[PDB]
Amino acid sequence: PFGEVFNATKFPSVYAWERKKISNCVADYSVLYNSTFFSTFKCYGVSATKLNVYADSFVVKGDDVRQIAPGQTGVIADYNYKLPDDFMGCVLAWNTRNIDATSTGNYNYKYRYLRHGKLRPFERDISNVPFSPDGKPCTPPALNCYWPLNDYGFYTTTGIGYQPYRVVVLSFE
Amino acid sequence: STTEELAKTFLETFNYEAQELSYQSSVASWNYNTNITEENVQNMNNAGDKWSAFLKEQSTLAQTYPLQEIQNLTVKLQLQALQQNGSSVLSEDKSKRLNTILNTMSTIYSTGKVCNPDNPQECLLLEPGLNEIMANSLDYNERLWAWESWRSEVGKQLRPLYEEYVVLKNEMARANHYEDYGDYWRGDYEVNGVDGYDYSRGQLIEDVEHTFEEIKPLYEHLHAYVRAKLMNAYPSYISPIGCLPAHLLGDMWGRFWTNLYSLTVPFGQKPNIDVTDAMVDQAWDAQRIFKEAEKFFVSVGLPNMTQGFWENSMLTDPGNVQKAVCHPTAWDLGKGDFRILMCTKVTMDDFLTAHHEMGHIQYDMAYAAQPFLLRNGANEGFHEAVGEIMSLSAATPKHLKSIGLLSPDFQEDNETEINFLLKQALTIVGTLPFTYMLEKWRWMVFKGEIPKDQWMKKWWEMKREIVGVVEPVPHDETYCDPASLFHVSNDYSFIRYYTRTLYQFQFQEALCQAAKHEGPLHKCDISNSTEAGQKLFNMLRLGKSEPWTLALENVVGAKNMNVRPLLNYFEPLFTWLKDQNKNSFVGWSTDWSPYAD
Ligand SMILES: [Cl-]
Ligand SMILES: [Zn+2]
Repeated sequence: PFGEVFNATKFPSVYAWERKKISNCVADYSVLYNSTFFSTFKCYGVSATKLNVYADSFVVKGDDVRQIAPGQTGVIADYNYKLPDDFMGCVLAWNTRNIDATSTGNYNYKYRYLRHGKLRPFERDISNVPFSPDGKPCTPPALNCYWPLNDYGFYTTTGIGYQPYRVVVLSFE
Repeated sequence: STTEELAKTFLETFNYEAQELSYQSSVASWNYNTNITEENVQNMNNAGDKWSAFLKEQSTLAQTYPLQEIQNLTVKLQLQALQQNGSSVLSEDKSKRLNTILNTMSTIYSTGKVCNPDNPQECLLLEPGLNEIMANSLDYNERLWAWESWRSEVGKQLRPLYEEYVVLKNEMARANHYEDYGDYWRGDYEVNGVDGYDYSRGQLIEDVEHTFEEIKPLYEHLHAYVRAKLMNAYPSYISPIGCLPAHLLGDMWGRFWTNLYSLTVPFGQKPNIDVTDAMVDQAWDAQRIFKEAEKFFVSVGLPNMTQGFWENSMLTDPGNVQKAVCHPTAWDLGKGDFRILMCTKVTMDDFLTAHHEMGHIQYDMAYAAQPFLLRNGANEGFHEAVGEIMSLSAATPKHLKSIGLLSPDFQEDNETEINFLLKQALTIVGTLPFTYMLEKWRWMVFKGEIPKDQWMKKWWEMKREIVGVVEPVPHDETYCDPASLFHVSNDYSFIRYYTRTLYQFQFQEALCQAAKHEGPLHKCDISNSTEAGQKLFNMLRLGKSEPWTLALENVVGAKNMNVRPLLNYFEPLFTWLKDQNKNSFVGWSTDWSPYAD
């Protein structure tokens, strides 16, 4: 059933990341093992096969990827998506520049850059409400009001630090 | 929360926003300067107009946070920058007028043309009509003509505008709590709240003068020496005690005495430090040049140019059917996209050039981790020094052999080396005094120490005392000579060229030390130096991040602009000249004149 998340045609923004729940299924993980299609395969758990699972997916900037791992400060791990210190499996990425980026700029993908407080492992926040650094209902353009969501703008010409990359976090239970 | 916490959160919004608009304006100019279409030129403005509107909006919005209520150096440093209040502090109508004043001057300078009184139909502009005359022609009169025409037609034309320009720009300057527009520029070198790393807008003038003194003797002698050689060139026009005539100095102002090599060369016999013909024989191409430069830095502990650089840059002139402006340029467009625009020919100069350019690109990468507003060289002159350090090492015969472009069995004889330095001196040391006296008069006009009706009686008073140069025809207030130079009539800090020059040698020295270097400080090539590169990076990676004096320490070893490393570079010359001047007279009389009348 893995063909449905990787190989998939459209991906979500980190802030509103999608989880898939795959049970009963049989897959050999050999679909993933062999392939110089991936650029990141850090597996904070193991790498074998007993043939048995959660499969979150999304898009981040290149230099953003290093935050899909236990620890890491944030902006992304603080505000969009957070892995637990422990309970883990694997993390997967791939340069989708040709797909998620254009020579003219693709601003469809978003991420969050302001929040009161950090996220909890595997938490999510789909709220889009004017943010002031101290409660108080904001009302743009009033000074110190910001919309907490931001676009990415993926151009094909940018550095590899700034290219779009799709992610799939595989969690085991 | 505190003015600080709101300001942290203000900048953060700005960084991410600027990133976008800036990358849009950048990208636009790239597409333009490489493909001068008609649709392309349009948005090249739009994007840039948007971005410039964004700052205006942002800067004046950053007025809300009183910087004098914050402490996290960086945050204060960033906001300080963002408060580019600038020339909006004027009334909308004064700013209108000012930007017209500016704009017209820029136009006049490029469009300005002069006509041959001896031929109605033939008429030339600075580039390339006059510049060719000023750099090549051995005819005293023809020279005297070009030089005068220019300062006469466009010079006088810019006299009224510059007059108004000064008052307004001074108004602008006084409004932001600066003494004058002069005191405004010295600003670039200012440092506050750190202890010992501090520097003030006054102390520049102190240090630029204290330094310019140690340079005199070398200058005086280089002066004396080219003087005597010129006397042969134009016999009967020069006085063996008197200043040099402004028009016989090799360009339109004698900014650089580079073009006099032709007739000041010590030993005309020793010939080709020039691999142009050797690169051509091994069928070197654009690709090879840049791949080799890339290798050079790699050699010192620095990164391969990005894949983005290799598949995005424009390394050759794309012929006709698609035209470009071919000035060699380093581009840091942001978003981790770096590139170079260079219409490469397989010649030594371009081999050299491209090492300089890949210098800034290397610098750009270094400090790109820094918060958006702190990406940029530690001061107006920092980026150029770093860029020129590369030209110094890649030029030595040591490197040229190392890379198989110099036939292995060449000798480094003493005569070829004198010849070299003199060529170096003509440019590097020719301009140093000419430059200082430039901003000296500019500085003064701005502090108001020069009455409008003595703007030339004071120009040339200094041109004769500091630079040792004289006007070939007398110039009253009708003319406005200091503004016949681009940098002046097109609004630019010029001291940059004086301080970079010093910097660049303080660098090469401490680096050749670090790299362990045997011979005279100029035989130095810092390749394979690894530990000598580390010391460079250590500062390259700050950008505008730390006070510039610290930025320097990290390389040289102290907190100030020191002159001796430049003098060391020229010991082998300086002495050979004291000798040459044996019977020549050293120094000049301000009183003597060409017209003399
Ligand atoms: Cl002049
Ligand atoms: Zn440059």
